[PDB]
Amino acid sequence: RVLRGSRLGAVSYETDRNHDLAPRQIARYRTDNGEEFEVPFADDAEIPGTWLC
Amino acid sequence: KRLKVVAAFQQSGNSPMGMVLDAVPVIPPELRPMVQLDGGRFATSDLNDLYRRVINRNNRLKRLIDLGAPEIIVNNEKRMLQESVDALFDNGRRGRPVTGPGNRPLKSLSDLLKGKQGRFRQNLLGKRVDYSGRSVIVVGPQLKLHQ
Amino acid sequence: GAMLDVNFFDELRIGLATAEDIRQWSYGEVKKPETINYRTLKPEKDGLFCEKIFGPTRDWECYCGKYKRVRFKGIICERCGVEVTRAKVRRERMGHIEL
Amino acid sequence: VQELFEARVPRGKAPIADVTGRVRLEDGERFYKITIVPDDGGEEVVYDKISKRQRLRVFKRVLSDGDHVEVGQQLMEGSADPHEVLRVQGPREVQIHLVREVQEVYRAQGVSIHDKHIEVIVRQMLRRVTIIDSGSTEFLPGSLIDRAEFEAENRRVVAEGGEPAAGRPVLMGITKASLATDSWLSAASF
Amino acid sequence: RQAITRAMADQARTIRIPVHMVEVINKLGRIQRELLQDLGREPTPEELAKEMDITPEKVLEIQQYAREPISLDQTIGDEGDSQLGDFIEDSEAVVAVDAVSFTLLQDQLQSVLDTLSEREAGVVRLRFGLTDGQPRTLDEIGQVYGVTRERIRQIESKTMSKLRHPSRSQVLRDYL
Amino acid sequence: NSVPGAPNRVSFAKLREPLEVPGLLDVQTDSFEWLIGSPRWRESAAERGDVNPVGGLEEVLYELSPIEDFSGSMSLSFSDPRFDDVKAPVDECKDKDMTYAAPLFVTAEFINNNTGEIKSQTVFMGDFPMMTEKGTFIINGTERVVVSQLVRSPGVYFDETIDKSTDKTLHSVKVIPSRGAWLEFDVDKRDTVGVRIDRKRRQPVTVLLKALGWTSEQIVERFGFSEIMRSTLEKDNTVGTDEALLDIYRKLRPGEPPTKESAQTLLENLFFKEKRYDLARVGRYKVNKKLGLHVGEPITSSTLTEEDVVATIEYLVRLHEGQTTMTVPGGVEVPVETDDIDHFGNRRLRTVGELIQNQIRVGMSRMERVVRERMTTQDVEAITPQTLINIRPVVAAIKEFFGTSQLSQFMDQNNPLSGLTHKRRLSALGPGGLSRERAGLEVRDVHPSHYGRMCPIETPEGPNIGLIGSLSVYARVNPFGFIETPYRKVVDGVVSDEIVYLTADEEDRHVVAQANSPIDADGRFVEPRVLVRRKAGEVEYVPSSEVDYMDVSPRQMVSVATAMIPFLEHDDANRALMGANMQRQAVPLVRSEAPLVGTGMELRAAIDAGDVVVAEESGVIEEVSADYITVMHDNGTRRTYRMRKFARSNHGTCANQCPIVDAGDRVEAGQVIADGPCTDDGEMALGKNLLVAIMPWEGHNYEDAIILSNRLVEEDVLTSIHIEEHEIDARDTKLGAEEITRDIPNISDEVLADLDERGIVRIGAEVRDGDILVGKVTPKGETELTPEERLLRAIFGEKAREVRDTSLKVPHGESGKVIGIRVFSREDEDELPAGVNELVRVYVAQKRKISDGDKLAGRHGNKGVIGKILPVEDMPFLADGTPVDIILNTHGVPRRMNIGQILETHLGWCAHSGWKVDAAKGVPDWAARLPDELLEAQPNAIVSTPVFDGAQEAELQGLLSCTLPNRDGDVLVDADGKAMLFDGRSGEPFPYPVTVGYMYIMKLHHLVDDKIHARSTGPYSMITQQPLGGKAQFGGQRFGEMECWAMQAYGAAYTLQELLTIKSDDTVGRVKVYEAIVKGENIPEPGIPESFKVLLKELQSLCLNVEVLSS
Ligand SMILES: C/C(=C\[C@H](C)CCCCC(=O)O)[C@@H]1O[C@@H]2C=C[C@@H]1OC(=O)\C=C/C=C\C=C\[C@H]1O[C@@H]3C[C@H]1O[C@@H](/C=C/C[C@H]1O[C@H](C[C@H](O)[C@H]1C)[C@@H](O)[C@@H](O)/C=C/CC/C=C/C2)[C@@H]3C
Ligand SMILES: [Zn+2]
Repeated sequence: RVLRGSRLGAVSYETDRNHDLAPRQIARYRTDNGEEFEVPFADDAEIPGTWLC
Repeated sequence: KRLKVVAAFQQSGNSPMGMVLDAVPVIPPELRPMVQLDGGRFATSDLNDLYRRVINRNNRLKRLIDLGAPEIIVNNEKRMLQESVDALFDNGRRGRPVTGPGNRPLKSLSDLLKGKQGRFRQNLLGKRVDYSGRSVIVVGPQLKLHQ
Repeated sequence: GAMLDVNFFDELRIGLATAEDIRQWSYGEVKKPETINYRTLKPEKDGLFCEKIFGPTRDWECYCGKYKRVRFKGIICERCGVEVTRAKVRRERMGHIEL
Repeated sequence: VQELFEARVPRGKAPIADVTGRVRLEDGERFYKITIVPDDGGEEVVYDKISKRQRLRVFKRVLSDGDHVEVGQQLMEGSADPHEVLRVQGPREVQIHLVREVQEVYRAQGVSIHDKHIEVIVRQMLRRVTIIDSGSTEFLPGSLIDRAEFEAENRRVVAEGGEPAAGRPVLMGITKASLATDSWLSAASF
Repeated sequence: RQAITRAMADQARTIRIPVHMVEVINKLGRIQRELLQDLGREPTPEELAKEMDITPEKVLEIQQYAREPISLDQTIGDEGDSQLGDFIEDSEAVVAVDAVSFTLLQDQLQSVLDTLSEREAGVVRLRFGLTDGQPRTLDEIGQVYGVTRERIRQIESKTMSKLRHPSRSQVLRDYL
Repeated sequence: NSVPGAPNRVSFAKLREPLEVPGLLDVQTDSFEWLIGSPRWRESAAERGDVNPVGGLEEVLYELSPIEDFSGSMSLSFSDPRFDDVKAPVDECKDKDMTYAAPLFVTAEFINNNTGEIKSQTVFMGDFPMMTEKGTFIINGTERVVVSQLVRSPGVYFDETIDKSTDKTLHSVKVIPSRGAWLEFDVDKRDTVGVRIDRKRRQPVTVLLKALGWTSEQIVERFGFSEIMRSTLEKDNTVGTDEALLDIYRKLRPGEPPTKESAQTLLENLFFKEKRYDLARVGRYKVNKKLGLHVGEPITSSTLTEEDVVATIEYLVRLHEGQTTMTVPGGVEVPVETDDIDHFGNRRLRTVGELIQNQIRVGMSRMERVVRERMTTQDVEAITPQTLINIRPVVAAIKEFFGTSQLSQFMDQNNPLSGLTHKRRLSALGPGGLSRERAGLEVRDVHPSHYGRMCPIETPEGPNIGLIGSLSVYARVNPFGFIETPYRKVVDGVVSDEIVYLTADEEDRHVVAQANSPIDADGRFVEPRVLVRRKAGEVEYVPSSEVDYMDVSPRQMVSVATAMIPFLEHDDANRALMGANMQRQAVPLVRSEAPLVGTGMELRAAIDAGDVVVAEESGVIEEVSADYITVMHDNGTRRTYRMRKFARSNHGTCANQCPIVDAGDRVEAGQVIADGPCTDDGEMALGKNLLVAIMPWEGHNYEDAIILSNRLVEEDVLTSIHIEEHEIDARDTKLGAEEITRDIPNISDEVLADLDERGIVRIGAEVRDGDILVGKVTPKGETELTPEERLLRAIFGEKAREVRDTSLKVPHGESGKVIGIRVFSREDEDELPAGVNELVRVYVAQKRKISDGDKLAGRHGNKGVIGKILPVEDMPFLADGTPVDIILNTHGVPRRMNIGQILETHLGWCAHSGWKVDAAKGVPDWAARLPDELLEAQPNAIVSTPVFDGAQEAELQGLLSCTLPNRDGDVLVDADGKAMLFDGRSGEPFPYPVTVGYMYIMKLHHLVDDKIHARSTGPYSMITQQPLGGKAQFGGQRFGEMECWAMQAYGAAYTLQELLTIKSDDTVGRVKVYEAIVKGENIPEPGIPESFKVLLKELQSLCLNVEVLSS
């Protein structure tokens, strides 16, 4: 009778905390036509050289 | 009748450059979901075919331009690209609509608004509500008027 | 302008959108006619469902699975490239096609 | 009812006069040629195609040749189009005619509707005016804008640019007046 | 013909399927058509696996892969106002009673852990990550309290024995 | 009478009708055995001429044969279709969900022209579903019934449409064929014709005439008497026959350079080649009847002819001129008149054989196209008809017809009248017919040709009035598809017995008498001035010598279900429509008592409905049981009839079958041997007989509500079985496979005591709403764990239990015992869809009582729900202690014009108590025409007043005055039909006598349990975020548009904001609302709905910069 569907994505339930998070850096990437973009990477993480903007 | 649209473009802070188009946006995938049912019978959302046709013809045109071809092939490919974007924005406007399996026309991006099945006509038709119920009715000849 | 929309409104101004505003709303250029993997049922890279462009399918999880906690929030994985956030941002993030 | 609220032209369109005077009633071959002799010195307005299936309007007796009729007197029997009674008898008399004609329908079934429920709808018809002279203030002929907006700028533009626009009351139906609104979001749903 | 067949293998399907799977799917379809015209009925999958020199579970996997998706923009019911996508229960949604049950469970857990001492609640919260979402180990708990890992383990076992009481734990038993 | 085991139902009829009712399912069975080509149909068509009879299959294969290539060097034939037996019998197919099919076998033949061969095989054409003995097909287990269909007959038509700007009657003609190209010969606003060959653009007839091969001289000597054709001759404006072909090609085909060779071959390929233009045999016969061309030759050559085209144009121009007749050169004269589409002379009936034939033809066209393709690509001296033939589009066309079509519907069975009326049902919708929105208002009305061919009463009363009808009783379908009707022929005023079946046209040719005419018992009328029906549907008083046809009987113009209403001639047409429509929604009760007063149609309509086991041959009963009857025939052989006990119908009702014969009895052929669902002793029984008063009682029976006694609840008088069917399937997934077992995670062992060791419940266990029916557990996979769930598992030591429970639970508001369990398994090698290993079906049944809210109705449209069930003490009892059963209301009787229920009530009281008139001084005057053996009757005796010839007022009143008492000498009901009631509640008598009697009421299929429906919070939708809709789910009510108008008109803005934000779409708001109600706080402020943000994302996606501004 009834037909059910499911997108392939897990749904959690937690509290959106704003105070205590894992800290993180910011790096600037530069494209060919003078565009700049800032990507927040994690702290304990390697900073890759090139990055698709 | 021409000064109408000429003063319309002059009076506002618009520009006539945006009637030709150079980048096409993509609606988010939760509004066009590919959900599976019970048993793996997948259910797409009928805009992904239009987006796939636009992506395919654009990639083929890029390959043809990088390759270098005579003018007939490039003009045919650009005409097909233009008709793909036209079918994406409004199917069935220019000539025969792009159809799917069983001669059924695909619900394009503008068909979510107009018609009896659009967003506007539904949103004026009303939603369905929680905390409701129905049943058959019978006469209540002992109740008071506010009961 | 207002992108958070906390219930105070005065005007709803329509207007004709340009190429700059179109490529300024977008979060990445979709460049492949692929939707989902046929075997593992996961979204492809640079496709019409790509988790780098539109966001994560699962709540607070990157694509490669390195970060899975709410403590990592607002950051982008170094390998897969998915910003860790809620799975309702796939409702709202838009992409663009470069003709 | 629907042809009255839409302000369409009717089927049995009996004509109306434009000025007083005795009539030049003439019953031609298979269709009548009704001309009106004006009371004062004026032109004789001729009505061309009045078929014999239409009937003479009975009033005060049957219609006769040389009947001294009034200004907006209905000529034959039937129903006058309200566009013509507006241009002839102004804005007050068309409101009297539009209410009384609708209220004649509902009385046939003994249905009681108070007139203020109809006077709200008739108020929404005559809100706009036509433009025949643009003046010197951002206007175009053939435009239909609000009466409250046409006069309010004409209160100010008579100083420093005193070319006032020429306005006239128009009667438009419900289906037409509902589209010309100030909100695009409401008119999108129509 | 090579380029046309390659493009038909690439772009003629909604979800993308590689070239060798397209080839074996078309082989399976041609062999099923031939056996349908010959036998007169639909072939058994074991007979198809016998014909194609593979296993019947591989035949079932290929038949699973061959299923094209259906569209969401048709009319299911008699009236065309009912589209297909208006009869799909979103099974990955929020049930809206488990959420308030989770909040009530968090509040009861906070009260129950407050019925213990300060050090016991501290070591349990830092053991199970109840306050930040990071499960620390006995080394980190003995570092933040200045004692051995074994003393922390003893305190943890003592508290786990303390919580395993009916009087202390019936209100938590009813949550599962 | 004429049925051996019949109950003695004494009739009130005066007319002795000659003709009995025909076979009620012949409209299905004759058409299907015409399509097969059965030998029974062969001799039946040999009974009336037809020296060359052909089935539908051989007709299709003969109009296909032969197939030829572009060169004509190879040819394929088709001949001799023959069938096998059916592969599996009826009950086994209905059990295992297989269709009821049989194989086709066709001898194909391939002939090589160049070197000389035949190649004769026996090509298996495909499986083919077969009609059962009740006119029903079986598709995948269910029972489907193909509905017939009315279409417009192909041929010529004529009409005029006057324009008031022209004041001229502008004629027209549409020669509409089957499967062809349209063409018209209009007349324009001027005095010129317009020839719109297939609908490009208008043209004059001189272009097509010179294109046909005609000169102006032949134009003049054929068309010689109209200024219209002379003015078009002077306005021909294009000189040249080849120029006319060039102009025709240039006008018909756009964007193509014209040529003089292919244009002349195009026109012969468009209208005179019998492969792309085929008006049918019916259409050719209709055209030859209309123009009088072919008068005595058999109907062949299904393409057009130029003689027919020029005769059409001559007929059109002489109708435009205005005549009374015209003879064609070489043919008989014909009257000139226009044509009516709604007439049944132009509206044939595409029955089930025609529909199956059209589907087979449209399959064989694609199969022929594949053959014509692979005729060339294959190599010669290697191929054969086994290699050339692909049967899969034919079998796909058949399987695509029987499922997923408009005309193939489920058999509406909840009582055997409903099956009988779902067959013999005539519609105008469906493929090949007009749409509902495009339905003209004139095609919904009753044409005067419907007398005896279609019921003007029985039709659906929604937005489908007149589009769907049913056949009449004595009607019959021609071989051509027109509808015949019997008539008694009468010569010189003496009414004979020669019954002649007329159609609509030759009905119009003659004049037609009346059924109830006073005949002198010698053949002749008693008055010269008789009622009669003229040609155009008029009603006159003709002298009694022009009459040449009489009706056979009354009730000829009525359907089957409408012929079961007593005193139909006293009811209005709307309420008789409602009564005949509600007579088939009745449910089968558990006792099924026969009605007291009825018509004579119950017995035939029951034993023709097929739901009654009839004795096939005369013999003696050997052994009865509750499950089978074995009879012993006159010569040795025995046969056993397996009953159906508690079988589920298509709508949940029950289908019991109990015997009515004893051990030692002797039966005859055709005698009823076993009752059905709604039968008693042979005849139909849809309800019970109940005492009824017509007083208004305390406002409980206010505005058509009904109150009942408690005796009907106590004594199971209105109770019925209902059987529901649940289903679950253990598929296979990526992570593993779902398993059916008992080990359900996190579920107590208290509710796991019902089901057996393998998961399913046991037979006999009573289930409540929400119990476990089939234990099913799925693999789920791995997820992260929240710290609180981790700590609770660490405290309690319960394991992970990685598998997820998705069991089968009984839905909300259901209960009852468990009858049967049917399980299909992969290891037992049954057919299943791909990836499913175990299918298990559980049948739950419950015994629904009567309750307030349930809907009851009589046989006259007097419906109404049950308002209150009073106890048996406070119910207005009669003069001797008998309490009444139901209490109707007075005010609903006179303003609906259905006092047929009052006459039924009076005659029901007379038939219950029993009467005996006094023949001491002879028969009284009112009972002179009253037939014999009705002068006295026992109590509880059945009677039958037929439809239009039944009881009269004087007969009923005099019979009601003499109505012999019960036990003591107490005539409880006086001469007016009333009685002195007592108030059971206060105690005093009611001060005025009240009408009482015995009515017949039925319980309808609108029970409360299928309607009561509620929702607090349940399943939500996927694309939009609104709550889901439908009683099958939890489901929320639609707060529509006019309700928003009402909430705006009240001024209540806050309730409207709540109803459109936090009850439908505010996804972050619904959880906060539920939390605030549970914790007991104030409801928070609503946010932006989801629909508006979806609209915003679409408008941004459509290259429109939509921006929200604040200041
Ligand atoms: C609207 C319609 C059929 C409706 C579904 C039912 C009749 C509506 C009239 C009414 O309200 O009484 C038209 O039906 C045909 C073609 C076009 C239309 O179909 C349509 O456009 C609509 C549906 C067409 C085919 C549906 C096939 C399957 O859908 C399910 C299973 C299959 O059939 C459906 C069941 C049909 C039997 C019905 O029968 C009716 C009562 C119930 O409504 C049903 C039990 C009875 O009135 C029955 O005696 C009369 C049937 C009408 C005979 C066929 C006429 C033409 C059931 C819902
Ligand atoms: Zn990742």
